[PDB]
Amino acid sequence: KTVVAIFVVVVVYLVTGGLVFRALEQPFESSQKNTIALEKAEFLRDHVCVSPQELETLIQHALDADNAGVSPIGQSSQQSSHWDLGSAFFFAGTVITTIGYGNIAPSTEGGKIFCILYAIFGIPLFGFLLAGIGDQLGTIFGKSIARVEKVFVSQTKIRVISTILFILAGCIVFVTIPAVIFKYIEGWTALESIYFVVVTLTTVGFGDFVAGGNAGINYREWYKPLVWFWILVGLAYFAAVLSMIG
Amino acid sequence: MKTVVAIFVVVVVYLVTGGLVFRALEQPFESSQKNTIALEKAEFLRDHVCVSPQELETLIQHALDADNAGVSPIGQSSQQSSHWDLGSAFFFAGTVITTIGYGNIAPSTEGGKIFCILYAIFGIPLFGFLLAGIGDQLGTIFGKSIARVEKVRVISTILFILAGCIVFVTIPAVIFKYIEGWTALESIYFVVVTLTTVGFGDFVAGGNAGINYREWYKPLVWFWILVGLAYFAAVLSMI
Amino acid sequence: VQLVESGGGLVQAGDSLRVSCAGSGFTFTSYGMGWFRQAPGKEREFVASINWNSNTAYADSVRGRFTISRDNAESMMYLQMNSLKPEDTAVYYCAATRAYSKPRVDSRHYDYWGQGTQVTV
Ligand SMILES: [K+]
Ligand SMILES: [K+]
Ligand SMILES: [K+]
Ligand SMILES: [K+]
Repeated sequence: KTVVAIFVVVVVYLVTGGLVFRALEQPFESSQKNTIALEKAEFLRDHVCVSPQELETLIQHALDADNAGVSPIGQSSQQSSHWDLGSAFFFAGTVITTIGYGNIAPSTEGGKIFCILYAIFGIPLFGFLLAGIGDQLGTIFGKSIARVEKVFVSQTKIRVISTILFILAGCIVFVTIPAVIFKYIEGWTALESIYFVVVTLTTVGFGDFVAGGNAGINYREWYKPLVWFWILVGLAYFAAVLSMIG
Repeated sequence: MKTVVAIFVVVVVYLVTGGLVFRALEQPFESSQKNTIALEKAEFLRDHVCVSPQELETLIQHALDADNAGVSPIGQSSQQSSHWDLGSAFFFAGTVITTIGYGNIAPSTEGGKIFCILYAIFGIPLFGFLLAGIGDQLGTIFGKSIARVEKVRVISTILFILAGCIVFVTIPAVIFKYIEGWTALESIYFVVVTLTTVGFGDFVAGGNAGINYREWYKPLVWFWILVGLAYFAAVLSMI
Repeated sequence: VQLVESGGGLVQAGDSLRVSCAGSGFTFTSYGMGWFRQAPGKEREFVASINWNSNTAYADSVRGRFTISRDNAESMMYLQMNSLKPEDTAVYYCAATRAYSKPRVDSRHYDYWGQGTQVTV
């Protein structure tokens, strides 16, 4: 009668969450539905040489390329590759870290077969590195807080302040500072940058905002793998805090 | 300090090696798709003189803006905003706390993004408490089953993993293959991508807007994710 | 650092007029700019917006009539206003955002602003 109580709390949290997300997104979806219907009607009015069926075929052809991983915006020939050494390193890192953006996913049958075996053997391999970093860093943090405890209201209270301090430092070095960097590089708003860092470091990875390629502009080949190194050190910093607490 | 660094090197090598394999598997398809879409855009402008090349890009961007928000720009829908209703927002809420994040439907408003940060920060550890609670109660049942076998150990452990791959991996994939209309590989690919909380979003259960789904189907899939995530957690911990 | 508007005139109802906004002292291609307006006795209202390339976004009151555009080679932005109504007579200010990914619509996100140009219908 303890796990069932937790299950009820979780179901209630999903129903409550569903009610809040519905009220926040229903007016925007209705406005976007009305907007796109008007933009299609006005395009045909402004371009008399385009038939209504020819417009739909163009849209579906652009969506066919977009779903495959190729953005139909701008000159595709001039655009960089989503599967070059740098981008495929970030795709590999995206699989083993269970973030799964889903923006540049495998389309070929061979790519799907290798992706199953890559996640099955790569996710536990990454977990061994993530735990190894967290246990080595938890030892350093354990030694630093034991030195603070030796100097000193409550022995439990002095450990909570240290925990808050570790979270605050991590939220500046791995959350605040990187979000400022993404805001300038990608051209996202301040809200979108924090939203991206939270969605990424929590391994949710929606894919609505992706560190690299979120524009038809040419991104450097060294920028995208460096973002994975931020993901590695960010995921690992919070793992050492939870290992120290436990 | 010469053990974690060795693991780090193995992981980096695994990413470089993985990147080389994925590049060889997907580079010919990406090149073909890039050539295809560039030709379709050039032919549209050749057939429609009255359309400027910039006016074409603006139309594409506008269609993609609606598509990413959840509204398909193909044809016309209605007040059927079934992407953010009580049923779909319940699955989106599940998509967040389980860290799967399909991202087929995501928050667009600023308020929706603010609530999503606080929903994941307080919901992911809440789901983790249920996932650990199920796994510890499940591990006790496993322990009692393996102690009964020992009274009559690696083979038994392998048998308990093979049972999970049939009940939670093989059987569900067969059901999705017929219902959704996916190929045998796509079904296994979906189950692996889902149970490993990767959630790309390329294949979503109950996502094909053209299928008249029965009411008992979509909530049954989320029950499978819940009971499968605990059994799959024991496999990844053993590995 | 500086935004300059030009094209404010007096026009008849149901007629077309185009106003221009030129950027100076900053990298034009890295800033997503847009238009805003303010009629006498009313608060500031959104008009049009564009990203670094060709993604536009308009207010529900001016879609299908107004057209925002940019020519990065000439470091300029244009707003072609068609079939101008007597409800469009306002001071039009052009503003720019360091966040270029999508066409921003909230005035809070726009950093640099213009002096305004009076279009009277
Ligand atoms: K995950
Ligand atoms: K994920
Ligand atoms: K995901
Ligand atoms: K995703």
